[PDB]
Amino acid sequence: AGKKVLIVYAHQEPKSFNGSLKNVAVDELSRQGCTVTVSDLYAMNFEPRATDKDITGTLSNPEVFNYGVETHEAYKQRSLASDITDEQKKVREADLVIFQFPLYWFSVPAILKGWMDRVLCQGFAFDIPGFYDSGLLQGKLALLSVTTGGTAEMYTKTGVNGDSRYFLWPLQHGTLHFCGFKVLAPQISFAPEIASEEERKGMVAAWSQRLQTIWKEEPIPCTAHWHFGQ
Amino acid sequence: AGKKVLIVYAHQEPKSFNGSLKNVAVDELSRQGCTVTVSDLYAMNFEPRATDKDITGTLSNPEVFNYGVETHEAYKQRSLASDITDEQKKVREADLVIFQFPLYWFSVPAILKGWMDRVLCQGFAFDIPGFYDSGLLQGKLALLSVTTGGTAEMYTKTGVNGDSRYFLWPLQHGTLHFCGFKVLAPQISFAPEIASEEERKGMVAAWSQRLQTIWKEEPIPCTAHWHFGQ
Ligand SMILES: Cc1cc2nc3c(=O)[nH]c(=O)nc-3n(C[C@H](O)[C@H](O)[C@H](O)COP(=O)(O)OP(=O)(O)OC[C@H]3O[C@@H](n4cnc5c(N)ncnc54)[C@H](O)[C@@H]3O)c2cc1C
Ligand SMILES: Cc1cc2nc3c(=O)[nH]c(=O)nc-3n(C[C@H](O)[C@H](O)[C@H](O)COP(=O)(O)OP(=O)(O)OC[C@H]3O[C@@H](n4cnc5c(N)ncnc54)[C@H](O)[C@@H]3O)c2cc1C
Ligand SMILES: CN1C[C@@H](O)C2=CC(=O)C(=O)C=C21
Ligand SMILES: CN1C[C@@H](O)C2=CC(=O)C(=O)C=C21
Ligand SMILES: [Zn+2]
Ligand SMILES: [Zn+2]
Repeated sequence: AGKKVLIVYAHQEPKSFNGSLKNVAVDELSRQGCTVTVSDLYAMNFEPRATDKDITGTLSNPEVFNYGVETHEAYKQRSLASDITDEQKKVREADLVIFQFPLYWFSVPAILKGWMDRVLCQGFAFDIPGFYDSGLLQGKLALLSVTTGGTAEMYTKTGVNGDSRYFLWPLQHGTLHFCGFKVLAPQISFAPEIASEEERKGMVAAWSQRLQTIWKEEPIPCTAHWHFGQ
Repeated sequence: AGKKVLIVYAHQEPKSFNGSLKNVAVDELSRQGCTVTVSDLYAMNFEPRATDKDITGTLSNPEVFNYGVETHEAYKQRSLASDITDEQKKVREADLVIFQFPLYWFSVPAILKGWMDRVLCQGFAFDIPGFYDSGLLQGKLALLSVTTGGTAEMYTKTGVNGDSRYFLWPLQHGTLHFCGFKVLAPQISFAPEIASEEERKGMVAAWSQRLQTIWKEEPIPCTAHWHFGQ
């Protein structure tokens, strides 16, 4: 019954364009009766570093630290840091995970990258036995809501930065799809700083308009063809 | 003449394959008479998060905080956090910058992504205009030395992960080249964890061997065709 939604927000300013898109997602999804949880990473001062402090108690090898094996063991032994576990709890219960963030070097901001590095550990998000279409998070929907600095023009197959689908690869396919996520079509708000009040008001409008039928949307075919192909 | 190289290291275990590759570069370049410097991010507990704490002076817009704008203005006014300016000092005098890290979700670890987000600020690494071939860091060489869990086979066009050059796009083009860096062919040491004891020694030997003639190398054609083809 009903749907649960987690929004991983990554911006320092509540009055930013990102903040508005995030508030619009909450308003709409909340008006729809959906269950909404938000992770304000900056506000939570979320630990981005993948260290040995992510494992509580004794390590399975205090001689040579291997973050990948340690977390897998910590997860299976329920001994991960509480901040990491608190997040996995939200992801486990979610039906739709929305990532709201400004583009930082063709990728997500470091605080957001830390999230994925620490929260999506082996055993919870994936495992040798099953990744991609066999990820441990299959059945869940993922969506990237990103804002850029460069104009949509610059993000064309013949533009300077190249086609936006290029930088989406490491995120949609390499991460989301890898964990079994049904990646939805990204929502990109091109150069909101450059745009005007009219244009900006219009961007946030399309965001909310789309949020009315996201449960109706079809998962994007996360393939090498979709991103780079033609 | 002499040369200065900066290795931005990002691994927690000094005994890891990455740590070995890092000590190797340090030994080889150093043997050649080169000026080397290592930025062991984890050992420095490097701040990955981009926040208002990176600016010391008065904020241009104390009402709405904008990291990009604030760090640009702070850089010109010399009001950036010392940990940030200390890194820019290293990059500035560097002829070659090598990034030593294990692949994390088709990208760099959060701690290393934070370095790119905070260190390569507007005014220092690039300007608008003044990016890509016009980058402020033009005349410098940059190299990505990545180690992964996946195998070379998995990282092929028809592989489960796609060609390894795909995930190198945001980093080589979107980041380094954007900053004016001449990108040298990446050094990828595939699945050293699965490789045999001899194959591991083989991957290390190939590293130090390539470094012996690194200065005679030429940058790759950092273009969409080089990465994807088409
Ligand atoms: C370290 C770093 C790396 C970066 N890397 C890249 C990169 O690789 N590629 C790239 O393209 N860009 C990059 N950028 C730029 C970045 O993507 C943009 O600055 C950012 O996405 C702008 O979004 P914002 O939310 O910060 O904008 P804002 O600063 O919020 O500006 C947008 C405008 O929206 C207005 N606004 C707020 N709420 C509303 C509302 N409800 N209705 C109408 N208007 C509203 C604001 O007041 C403001 O004037 C980078 C920036 C930094 C700091
Ligand atoms: C959060 C997270 C996300 C990840 N995402 C991805 C991803 O998207 N794609 C992907 O492919 N992988 C991914 N990985 C896996 C990661 O890239 C590999 O685990 C890592 O690159 C292995 O390098 P290492 O230095 O950590 O190995 P090590 O743990 O050091 O193991 C390699 C072996 O090398 C041996 N060794 C070290 N030095 C020497 C030497 N001098 N001579 C001989 N043998 C030596 C070691 O003792 C060890 O047995 C991820 C891992 C984590 C933790
Ligand atoms: C801060 N800012 C404004 C925006 O124009 C922009 C584009 C980039 O590619 C980048 O690295 C930084 C940017
Ligand atoms: C630790 N490990 C094993 C290696 O096979 C691997 C590939 C990934 O894509 C990933 O996220 C984690 C991995
Ligand atoms: Zn995919
Ligand atoms: Zn390029």
